[PDB]
Amino acid sequence: MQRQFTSMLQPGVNKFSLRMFGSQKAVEKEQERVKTAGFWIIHPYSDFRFYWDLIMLIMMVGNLVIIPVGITFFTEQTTTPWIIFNVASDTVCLLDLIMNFRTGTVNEDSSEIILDPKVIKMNYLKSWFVVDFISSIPVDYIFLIVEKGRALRIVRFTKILCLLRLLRLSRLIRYIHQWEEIFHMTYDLASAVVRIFNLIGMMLLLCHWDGCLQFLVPLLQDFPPDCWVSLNEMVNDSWGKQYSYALFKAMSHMLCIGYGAQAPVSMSDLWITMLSMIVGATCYAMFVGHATALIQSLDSSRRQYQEKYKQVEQYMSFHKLPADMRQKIHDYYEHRYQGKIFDEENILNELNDPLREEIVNFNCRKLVATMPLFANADPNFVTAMLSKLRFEVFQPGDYIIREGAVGKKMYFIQHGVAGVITKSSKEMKLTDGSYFGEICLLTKGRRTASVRADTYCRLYSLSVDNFNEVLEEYPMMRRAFETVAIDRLDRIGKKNSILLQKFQKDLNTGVFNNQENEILKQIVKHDREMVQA
Amino acid sequence: IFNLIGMMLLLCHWDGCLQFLVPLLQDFPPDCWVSLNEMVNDSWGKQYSYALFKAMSHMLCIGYGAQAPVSMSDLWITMLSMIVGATCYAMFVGHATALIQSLDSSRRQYQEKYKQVEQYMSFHKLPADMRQKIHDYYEHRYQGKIFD
Amino acid sequence: MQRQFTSMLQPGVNKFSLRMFGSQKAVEKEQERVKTAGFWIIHPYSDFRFYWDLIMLIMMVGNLVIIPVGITFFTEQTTTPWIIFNVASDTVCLLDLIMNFRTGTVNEDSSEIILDPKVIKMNYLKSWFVVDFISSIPVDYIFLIVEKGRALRIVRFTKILCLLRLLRLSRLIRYIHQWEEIFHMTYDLASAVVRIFNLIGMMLLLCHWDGCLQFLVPLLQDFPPDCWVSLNEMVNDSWGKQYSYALFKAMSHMLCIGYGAQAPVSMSDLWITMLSMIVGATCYAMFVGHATALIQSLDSSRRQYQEKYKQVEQYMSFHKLPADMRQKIHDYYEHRYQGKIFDEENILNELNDPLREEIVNFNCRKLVATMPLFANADPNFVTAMLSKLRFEVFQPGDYIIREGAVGKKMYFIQHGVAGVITKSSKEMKLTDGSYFGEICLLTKGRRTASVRADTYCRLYSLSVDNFNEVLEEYPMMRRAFETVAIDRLDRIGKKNSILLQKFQKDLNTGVFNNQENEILKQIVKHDREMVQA
Ligand SMILES: Nc1ncnc2c1ncn2[C@@H]1O[C@@H]2COP(=O)(O)O[C@H]2[C@H]1O
Ligand SMILES: Nc1ncnc2c1ncn2[C@@H]1O[C@@H]2COP(=O)(O)O[C@H]2[C@H]1O
Repeated sequence: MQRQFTSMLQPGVNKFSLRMFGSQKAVEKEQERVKTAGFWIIHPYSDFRFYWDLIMLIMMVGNLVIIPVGITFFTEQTTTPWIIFNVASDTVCLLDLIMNFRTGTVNEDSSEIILDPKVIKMNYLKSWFVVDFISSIPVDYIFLIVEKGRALRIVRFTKILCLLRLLRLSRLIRYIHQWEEIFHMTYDLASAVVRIFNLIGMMLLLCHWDGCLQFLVPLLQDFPPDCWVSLNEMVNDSWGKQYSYALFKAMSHMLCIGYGAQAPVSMSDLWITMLSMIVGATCYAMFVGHATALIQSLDSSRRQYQEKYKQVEQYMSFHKLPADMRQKIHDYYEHRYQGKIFDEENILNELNDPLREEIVNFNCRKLVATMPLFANADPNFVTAMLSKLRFEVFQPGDYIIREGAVGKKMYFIQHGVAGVITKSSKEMKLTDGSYFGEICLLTKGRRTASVRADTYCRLYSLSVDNFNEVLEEYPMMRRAFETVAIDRLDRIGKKNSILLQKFQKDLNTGVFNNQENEILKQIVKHDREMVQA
Repeated sequence: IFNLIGMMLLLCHWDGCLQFLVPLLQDFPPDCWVSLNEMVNDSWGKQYSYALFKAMSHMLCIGYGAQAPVSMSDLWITMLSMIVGATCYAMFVGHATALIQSLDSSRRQYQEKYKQVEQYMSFHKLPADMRQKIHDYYEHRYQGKIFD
Repeated sequence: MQRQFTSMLQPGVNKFSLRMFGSQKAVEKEQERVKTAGFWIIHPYSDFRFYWDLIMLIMMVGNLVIIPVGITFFTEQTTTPWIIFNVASDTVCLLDLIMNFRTGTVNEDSSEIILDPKVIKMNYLKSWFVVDFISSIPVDYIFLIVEKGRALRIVRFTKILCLLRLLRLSRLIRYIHQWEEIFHMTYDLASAVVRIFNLIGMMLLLCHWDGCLQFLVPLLQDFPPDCWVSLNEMVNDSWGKQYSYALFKAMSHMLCIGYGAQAPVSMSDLWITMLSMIVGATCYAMFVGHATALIQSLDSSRRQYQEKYKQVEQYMSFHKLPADMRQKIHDYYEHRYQGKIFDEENILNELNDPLREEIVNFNCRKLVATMPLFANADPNFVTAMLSKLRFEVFQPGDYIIREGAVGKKMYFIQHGVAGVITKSSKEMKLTDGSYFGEICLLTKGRRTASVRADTYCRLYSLSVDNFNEVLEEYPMMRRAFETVAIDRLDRIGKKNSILLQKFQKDLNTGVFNNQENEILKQIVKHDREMVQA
């Protein structure tokens, strides 16, 4: 029995323990720390704590609802089921009070308190012991026994002292908050939804309590003729009708609907009504605030994008761009972001190297599969090349490369078809997967031919600095780039002596040409087949 | 919000005093609410309680006292009280909304960050397992806290 | 018939398909994928889906409004038009239920489900089939036929079962949400407006339903004497008056106005009233939240600028600047941003190279047209020079260049007139288009003369690093800059030997002076004419 009880009395390896502690090792360290101190000391995150708190929440929810009804609307409620229920709740509350002295505390400094006699007992005694004690002992039964050891005074005192059990709302709120924060940090719960559900539960409880009180106050006054119960002539009505009307009055005060049958007449009725109105107005204002917060949190993703585009529109209005230019900017913004807010330069920075590598490899899977030069070399080179590419979107008809300008980047086409146009040759179509801009980076010269975006082109651009940095690590890939750059230059206008000298020097050198020649031939054939489309 | 609560209590008290001062200065005309409710000779406690009840009912948008105003002075005093109470309650709702928004800013900012991350993942159309891995890493690295 | 039906049953090339898929090619790929699977399988984005959903929305809007009125306020509503309307709605709902088994699904993982027998049917059956089925079959007519195969019970059961058709609200909400998100991602709709219109429609529908229910409940109870209908003596009134009063009571409960004629008396009336109050209070809180969100989203552009300027004021207060300095800061902020929030360094970064080039060329069109050195050279150089300029604003009387200091940037005047002041010569006015600061960057020395801002000067500054980077690519422009720098230095104080040696070396060299001399002469003449103002 001791082993099974202890195994559940200490924290167990699960989702929440894995997110709390570093790993399994820290979980076992915490288990050993819990097992070391005291005979039985309950960890706040243990399964026994969870089940005991679930039982306590169920009991308090069932008690805070039934006690006021059984006290107010029921006369001479000292029947066997009532004493049985009261005694059961009393003993469960006493057991909870006892177990609270061996449960530890979660300090706000991210620490767990385990030491029993010096900090556990000495902190619960000076924080919540009096509230958890005067709401746990049967004060009404103690007073009845004392007096028994003219009955209107006794009945009134018993009914008044039975309201001390309503202080269990403190324990209910504490347990609800603790386990809701635990579930919040375990699951992906929304803060606004949890808070609005807490407020809805509190509003229902307060409305029920106000409904009970608006009849308890006339009941304690022996139903004066000025009270609403006597005016409506429902003194002898059934408990269901009385409770329904009292709850109706309380909820009408809460939701700002008005009064019951008429305006209050007696002073006690006036003050009870005004207190109920204050409580209900405060609760409804809090509910409106929570609803506003929830509605604002629901559409944050779209609202942020709308704010970004409104800032863009403000910039365009400041610079006084024409209508067609503004339409082009809108089209590009709506084709590039597609109505979504994010920033890759920071999202990818928040991730680690393996996750970023996996995401980039998944993004360019078709580019790797289609590229003749990719998928046929060292995959470390492949991931190094892919980790430096930048996503770009070019609208149809946009000159993405202009001849005569200096070369600073090349592009790998992922989506769409581009067109290479030269002043001395017909345009050649480049489909998906193909790439351009190699010769400008290789020869460090000007662009040879222009490139047009025939359709909406989604391209991956590689800067010259990153290209040289990744290519100085891998020269076989540089020779593979040259073996097709020379071919393309000879196809357009030759004048490729800068790369031709290096290629001839490599051919004359004793390099591993047995596989290099085959790789170059395959790459050239695939590139010319792709460009022949 | 505490300043506004104090101001609301003070204004409700002043309105309660005024709704009886105005009939008092008019020597309790028969059309006034005091004469209609027959509380002219009542004790000061009952009169103050009923006047404060009327003022607070106007403030919190609950309705009127015994009945709708009849005299013109009663009508205009009631309408001024309704205007003041409605303005005060709108300000109170605004302050409550601001307080509730400021209470959960730390969690809301993290939720916004993770929703932006999810939007990025949806834009790039990552598979389910990759999205689960990203979620696990984000929840094991930041532990639900926003900072940089 | 098959060709025309299929051409509209698959997605068509339009605005929304262009924003969904990459381009026309992906649209045709999706069309082929849809045409491949199944005999007839409806794509969610097809025109047939849109028109069928429009018909369904019209029918459900016309049905959820008329069914409660025809059930509650009309006695013995089994006339030919009613059966015709019910049968038409029934068959349209059954056709919609049948077509929902061949419509696919838009997965949250940005995917389209097309496979008919394994995932389309097996997902709609376990998600919404029971709700879409018990709200589609005529349960009331089936029960009537079964019973026909003491009439108060039959009438009550028929009226109760006729409320199962109100579950079409689920289909209405689903279709509205789907097509509103489609229009949101198609057009530039505002999220707050769409959400508040959805909530307004829901509030109207719920108010209408509550108005119908507050009379249906007394009707089912055969108008007890405690009901509000009997108390108001409107049992025999016309249907218009009864509906008007019931809707008035429901809307008064919804908008927190109060009750009808008086407070409820019967228990059923009390509970119906309390449920209506709860629903109306929740709806009004949601409406207040939506209104707050809409109002906050309406003035975001101005609010962000106000927040920025309040942060600036907080910084000034922290540093305890004098009143005149704070006024100067305010004047500069209000003359530079003009009350608009944006950040060019990020807005231009979110754009591509062609769009940025077009925007910059439009911004400096007058500068290009007016500059003698611009508009007469390679336009690649022109755009390279323009892409590196930075916008600056100088208030009148501000010393923008101080003599003796090191040179780090030059300025191109776009708006306003500046004044070159020297300790040994009178001030010379520089109008729009003219530029200064060349000699400090060219000779790498100190400034020769000071420059003052006579009016509000809007200038474009070019850093020394960017200037040298763009000028090492184009030397003819460097010689053109020198040919006027030497002239200006000789005009002020000569001592231009650093550039004079290079100019003499170029003149002695065999450079293409035939056009260079003419260009230099024209540039010098235009510059001196501009400076002679
Ligand atoms: N005949 C061709 N087939 C395919 N691509 C080409 C051809 N000619 C040139 N290109 C590419 O088009 C690019 C245009 O600019 P670059 O001169 O920088 O580099 C060029 C090559 O990458
Ligand atoms: N006579 C002049 N006419 C027009 N501009 C001048 C004249 N003298 C000097 N400048 C410009 O004024 C600038 C002041 O600072 P810098 O010496 O850097 O470079 C100077 C020239 O660009």
